Amino acid sequence: PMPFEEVRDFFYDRNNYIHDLDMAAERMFTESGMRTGGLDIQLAELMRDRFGISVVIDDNLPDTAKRRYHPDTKVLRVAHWLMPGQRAFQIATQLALVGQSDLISSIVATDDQLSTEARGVARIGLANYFAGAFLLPYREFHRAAEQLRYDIDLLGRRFGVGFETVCHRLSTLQRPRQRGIPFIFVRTDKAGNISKRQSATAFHFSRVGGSCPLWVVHDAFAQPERIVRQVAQMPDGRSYFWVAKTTAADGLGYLGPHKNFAVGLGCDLAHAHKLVYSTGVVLDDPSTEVPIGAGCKICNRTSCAQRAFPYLGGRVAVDENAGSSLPYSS
Amino acid sequence: PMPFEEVRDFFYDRNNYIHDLDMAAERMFTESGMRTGGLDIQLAELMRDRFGISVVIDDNLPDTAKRRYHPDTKVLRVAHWLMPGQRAFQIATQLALVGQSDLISSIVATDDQLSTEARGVARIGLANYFAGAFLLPYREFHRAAEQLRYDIDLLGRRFGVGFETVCHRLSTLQRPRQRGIPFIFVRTDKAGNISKRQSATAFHFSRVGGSCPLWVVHDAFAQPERIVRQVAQMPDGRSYFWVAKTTAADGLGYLGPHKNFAVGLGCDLAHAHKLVYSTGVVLDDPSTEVPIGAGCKICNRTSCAQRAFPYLGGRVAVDENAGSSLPYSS
Amino acid sequence: PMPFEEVRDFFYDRNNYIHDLDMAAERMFTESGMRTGGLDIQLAELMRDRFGISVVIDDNLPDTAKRRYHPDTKVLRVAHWLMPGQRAFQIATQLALVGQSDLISSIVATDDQLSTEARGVARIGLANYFAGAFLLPYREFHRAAEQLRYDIDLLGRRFGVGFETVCHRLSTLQRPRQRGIPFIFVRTDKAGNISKRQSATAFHFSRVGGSCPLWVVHDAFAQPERIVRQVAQMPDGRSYFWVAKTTAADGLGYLGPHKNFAVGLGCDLAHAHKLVYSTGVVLDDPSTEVPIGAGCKICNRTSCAQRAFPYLGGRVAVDENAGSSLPYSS
Amino acid sequence: PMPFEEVRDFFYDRNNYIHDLDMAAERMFTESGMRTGGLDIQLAELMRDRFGISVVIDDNLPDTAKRRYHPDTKVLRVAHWLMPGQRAFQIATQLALVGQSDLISSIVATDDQLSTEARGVARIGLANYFAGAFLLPYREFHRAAEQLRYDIDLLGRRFGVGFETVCHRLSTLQRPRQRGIPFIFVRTDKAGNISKRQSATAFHFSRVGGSCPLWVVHDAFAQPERIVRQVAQMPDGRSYFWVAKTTAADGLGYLGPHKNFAVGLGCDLAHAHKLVYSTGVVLDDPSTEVPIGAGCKICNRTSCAQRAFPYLGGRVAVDENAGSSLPYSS
Ligand SMILES: CC(C)(COP(=O)(O)OP(=O)(O)OC[C@H]1O[C@@H](n2cnc3c(N)ncnc32)[C@H](O)[C@@H]1OP(=O)(O)O)[C@@H](O)C(=O)NCCC(=O)NCCS
Ligand SMILES: CC(C)(COP(=O)(O)OP(=O)(O)OC[C@H]1O[C@@H](n2cnc3c(N)ncnc32)[C@H](O)[C@@H]1OP(=O)(O)O)[C@@H](O)C(=O)NCCC(=O)NCCS
Ligand SMILES: CC(C)(COP(=O)(O)OP(=O)(O)OC[C@H]1O[C@@H](n2cnc3c(N)ncnc32)[C@H](O)[C@@H]1OP(=O)(O)O)[C@@H](O)C(=O)NCCC(=O)NCCS
Ligand SMILES: CC(C)(COP(=O)(O)OP(=O)(O)OC[C@H]1O[C@@H](n2cnc3c(N)ncnc32)[C@H](O)[C@@H]1OP(=O)(O)O)[C@@H](O)C(=O)NCCC(=O)NCCS
Ligand code: SF4
Ligand code: SF4
Ligand code: SF4
Ligand code: SF4
Repeated sequence: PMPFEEVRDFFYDRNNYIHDLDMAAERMFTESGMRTGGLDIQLAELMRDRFGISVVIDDNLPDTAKRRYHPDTKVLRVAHWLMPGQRAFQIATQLALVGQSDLISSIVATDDQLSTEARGVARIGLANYFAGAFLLPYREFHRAAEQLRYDIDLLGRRFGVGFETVCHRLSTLQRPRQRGIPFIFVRTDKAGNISKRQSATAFHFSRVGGSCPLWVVHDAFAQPERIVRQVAQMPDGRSYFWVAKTTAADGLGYLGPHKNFAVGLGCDLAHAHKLVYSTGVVLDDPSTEVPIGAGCKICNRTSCAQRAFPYLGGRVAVDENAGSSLPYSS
Repeated sequence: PMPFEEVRDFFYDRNNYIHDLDMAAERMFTESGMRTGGLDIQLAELMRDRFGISVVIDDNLPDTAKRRYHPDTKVLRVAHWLMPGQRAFQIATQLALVGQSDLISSIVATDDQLSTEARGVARIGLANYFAGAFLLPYREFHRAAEQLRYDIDLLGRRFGVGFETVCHRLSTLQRPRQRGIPFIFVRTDKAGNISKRQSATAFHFSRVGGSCPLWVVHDAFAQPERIVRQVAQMPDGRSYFWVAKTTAADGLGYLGPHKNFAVGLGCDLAHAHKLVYSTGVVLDDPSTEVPIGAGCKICNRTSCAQRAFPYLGGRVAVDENAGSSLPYSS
Repeated sequence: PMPFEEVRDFFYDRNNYIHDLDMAAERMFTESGMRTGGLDIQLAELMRDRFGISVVIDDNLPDTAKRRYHPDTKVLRVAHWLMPGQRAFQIATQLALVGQSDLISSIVATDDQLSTEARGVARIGLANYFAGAFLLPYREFHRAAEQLRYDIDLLGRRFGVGFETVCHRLSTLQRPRQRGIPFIFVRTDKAGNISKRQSATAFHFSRVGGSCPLWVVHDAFAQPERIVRQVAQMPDGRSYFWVAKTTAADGLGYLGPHKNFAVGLGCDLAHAHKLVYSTGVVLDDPSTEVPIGAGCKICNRTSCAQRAFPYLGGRVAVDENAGSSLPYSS
Repeated sequence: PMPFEEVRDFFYDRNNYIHDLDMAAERMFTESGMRTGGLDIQLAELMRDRFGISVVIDDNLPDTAKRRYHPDTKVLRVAHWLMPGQRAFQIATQLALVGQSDLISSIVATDDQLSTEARGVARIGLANYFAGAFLLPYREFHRAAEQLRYDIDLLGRRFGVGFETVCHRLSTLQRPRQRGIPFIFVRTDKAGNISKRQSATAFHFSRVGGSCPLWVVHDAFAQPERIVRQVAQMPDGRSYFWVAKTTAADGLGYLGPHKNFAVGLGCDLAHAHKLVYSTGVVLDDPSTEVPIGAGCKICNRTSCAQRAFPYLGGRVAVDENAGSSLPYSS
């Protein structure tokens, strides 16, 4: 495998929850006297007071640089065009890399099979995890997620972060005795590439698969920047609730290159009733569930009109005397 | 490879043009006294007069059946819900299978490496090719495509066929001395699955690739039943004009299984000026071309903000002291 | 008022149901031996046999002409680009105008206040009503609408007509002892112009109003050619179920002028459970209903964040010391 | 007229530029030592140093309150969920109302026909104008708009403001000797309600009209958070370039009330070549211009297939012997 797949599996093997790192972030948040709201300024003062790091807002960085840290003089420059929550994320990432280096190193050490480059990629993944666990302190964030019935927009509003950051954190609430809904988080683009997979436990799309066009995550770009929802049934009978939305943040100019992603959060149908997104939806009727697969070549459904490729198991008859609206049927 | 890939390659190796079969379709159209306009009605009586086949419009066929042929009674049943052009397509498909069986077998014989199942799939593909070349007689269709400046909707209106059928036929106009624009034809779904590839000549997506989310074909579902267009530049500098549109032919009920596809037609930029779809677009300015790829793992571009995966030829730079809006950058 | 408003009110006063005309269409359908399926051909033979009218499919008419009738030689020319159901509609319209002229004249005579031009416009409206009542014979169409739970696509498939034609006919099922769901039918464009209003009984948007942006009919263009649905609550507490879909049929060329409309069907919430479109929706929860109005200037809702104009009744305070996300609040 | 129309006309009569107020904002920005970048922080301390006003970021304000000012304690509370540029806008609005009160009163006095309520609405409009001219200092903003070729996203990024705010300021650059492109600015919703009109000079939609569904501004909701563009020709031959985009600023919860607007900027075609949005479009070909109107009842075009209502100057032709794809044709 490749290094990003190695690190995806590194997080999947740990149920997408790193107890030592999460508790470290929360403990530092509390001991520093942090308060939710305007964390970028408080994080600047924590960098200065605890690490001698001077944080400066720089509009002189290249267009694509979100931050740069100069370790010779200990100066952290943060992009002016980042919103406060993004600035705080950048600062907390660097905070993990300079202030939690040994804890990150030992956590990486717990997987001896990781390749040389996968270890650095995992270091960056764990720094991102720390930044998420610092911006969204575990007990407070879990506590608000339950009060708000998992409304991602309201969570982002209360904590001053975006949709993708909230979904990231929601997929990590696997602390023993204070678990949230077990989620699978995915990020896709317009061509169906899934560039992020994180899961609390085993799901169909945790590691591979996900190229079924009836899956609602791919429909997010058809209805941009509005939450889509679906009650999906996999070919093995297991049922899931999926919500997805496009994240499209540029301001790189009309001519510039644009980045467009969709973020999806899925869970077992049995949890759907605790989500605000199930409002108005009937969840006790298996006939209203949408039948999806994992990708046409690994999907054994026999009567799918959307089917793009034949199922690789077994083969269908070819009939010169029949025409059908079900491709590769028999 | 699998059999549908074998037949995709069978047609690709022949420049998507089967001269003997195409000329057979045109000669039969002319000798039978056919006329564009109501071809379904004329095809029914040509079946009766020439092959003793009785064509019946059956509203008792199963919901998913487009046709069924009973060779014992020589009875062809066609679905009532097919529009006239689709009925004509079904009848001409059966006409190829019963009246051009030996020439189709002889054409198949020219590829000795075809597997046993690939031969049946190729028989059905060649019957479809014949039906297309019969509904859209080569010389008449070519002259209409040039007169209409390749307006696909206007061609469908003149010949009483749909969008996908016109694009199919347009990608086959490789008869020596009467060439149309050389096209690559693709059919995709919302998850990026490309279920059809047909090519007049060598193109980047003739056989594999096409999972770039900046390619306009994947943007077709965001703007349904609207033609989208793009001037694309591949990483090797070669430039192309792409037109695409969703086809949604259903009415299987609100609850029923739904069919959603997008069809794309691509050509060299040098031909774009004879397309009606080039109206209003500047074609002589390489800075206005959109830079796309074939798929992130096989794309070597250095500064793509949309990038989903690291390029396999490259290596993963990791910088703990920098944050960037360019994922997996060089 | 203007003539189209005069005729809209002419139909509204009659509960959108013309008993004499509807029974005439159904009686002629039965006495002529018509059968659902391929009505265009049977209507051609009925024109010839009963009225001496020769029906011909003409590709020589101007682009915009659907039909033309030459009364000196009794020849009806029908556009080749019309699908069979549209051809049948055209033929039945002319059939009403030549074969039901006196019945139409007396029905018009029952409204003495109609202006001179409104009488001709009403003649055309009643001919259209006859064509709808002939293509969709009352007892058979009502009988299928109940069996199919009002699935508009399935009704169109069975009767070979489009979405707008089915919705038209569904809004007319007010025959005593065999009434369908009482519907209001509207047609809008992208700018909110409502160009058709028909209602079985009194509804909020029967004659005026309908410019509320939270009403789902205006959202149809955001999700083109897919059915949208909404449980709406008017400011007076009454609740309604709304379904809408875009109808976009051109083939007038990429450069040509395009016609894009959305068609909406609404009913009281108490009927929603008989629609297939209520599947998966909770209808016994007044908290999940969306609060809409009739247009901001005639809407008295006090806490609408979407509000575009102040409500004309009373006035709100202007406060220099407050900023609010509720425009024109107080 | 009503008071919001009175104030729309107050600004329209002044070419959407208030010279004394604009120069006051710029002079105060310069004399205070302000710098673009973190204006919310600098505005808080300018309030404290110059007016004794204590600015507080209050997460205890009601959900819908952007600000509240207590003049007894001179305490300005600003909503925590406002991004920095919006916070700066709120503070500068209050700054206009407390620190430029007499000049605003004097500017209002120049329109003696303003009703008593229109004067308060004009006071708030002028405070908003001051806030815009303070956040976006005239000469600096004008030079940046010219350097960036009017790229609205890039201007928002440089100045830390949103799309609507930039378009607002762009429509005000009518200072003699330093003119920007003369623009008309509109804000619409999904139902076609135009809730804002601001104009540098006389335009067709400066005061009324704008309900043409072929106008690209109404197409913005079909392509959400994507800039749409159009070369439009009014029925009198005059041609315009239009850019539009939806603004969706919410996160009031999945169930909460939602805000959806589209903002459009229009100018003479002769200026289109200095816009970045003109990249790739041919502007010297009047056949490629789209023919639009001001609203169907006030539009005299003869062959519009989209037409919703009969033109009021015309008369209704009715032909019982013809069917046409042109509703209400001449
Ligand atoms: C996959 C990756 C390359 C994508 O890069 P990118 O597309 O440039 O985007 P980023 O993930 O850096 O940031 C985008 C959003 O994700 C959010 N995010 C990323 N990791 C997060 C985490 N662990 N917790 C919370 N939020 C997180 C950021 O806050 C950001 O929100 P914003 O856009 O509103 O500012 C990048 O996330 C990465 O390097 N991750 C670490 C390696 C890893 O875990 N790989 C496994 C892949 S499954
Ligand atoms: C690939 C395949 C299974 C797809 O099946 P499907 O999804 O049921 O769709 P079909 O292709 O049968 O029909 C869809 C449209 O394509 C059109 N079409 C298909 N082949 C055509 C041809 N050779 N010429 C013109 N039109 C054609 C049909 O007319 C139809 O138009 P319509 O929707 O208005 O009725 C089927 O086309 C097939 O078996 N093709 C032959 C095998 C082959 O060539 N495989 C390699 C393809 S990569
Ligand atoms: C309003 C009007 C001018 C619109 O014209 P148009 O936009 O050219 O469209 P048409 O209504 O002629 O036809 C469009 C669809 O409506 C359908 N339709 C129209 N009247 C119908 C009726 N009474 N029953 C069933 N279907 C009907 C047609 O079948 C057609 O379906 P199709 O597009 O798939 O072929 C036209 O309907 C008319 O003249 N109506 C009669 C006058 C009237 O009743 N005015 C009151 C206005 S509320
Ligand atoms: C019309 C009105 C009620 C709309 O209220 P609203 O829908 O709550 O929206 P607001 O205009 O208050 O704010 C929305 C955006 O417009 C921007 N805006 C408003 N006036 C502006 C100005 N003069 N310059 C720059 N930006 C301005 C705000 O900054 C805000 O940007 P944001 O969304 O990123 O925060 C309100 O703008 C108003 O009272 N205006 C003054 C009265 C007036 O001029 N009326 C005639 C208009 S036709
Ligand atoms: S066969 Fe149908 S259900 Fe299975 S993956 Fe393909 S589209 Fe999805
Ligand atoms: S790296 Fe960028 S250009 Fe290349 S395939 Fe991926 S998205 Fe397309
Ligand atoms: S005030 Fe709100 S609910 Fe009322 S019509 Fe306007 S947008 Fe609709
Ligand atoms: S008649 Fe046509 S061009 Fe004129 S306003 Fe109506 S839709 Fe627009």
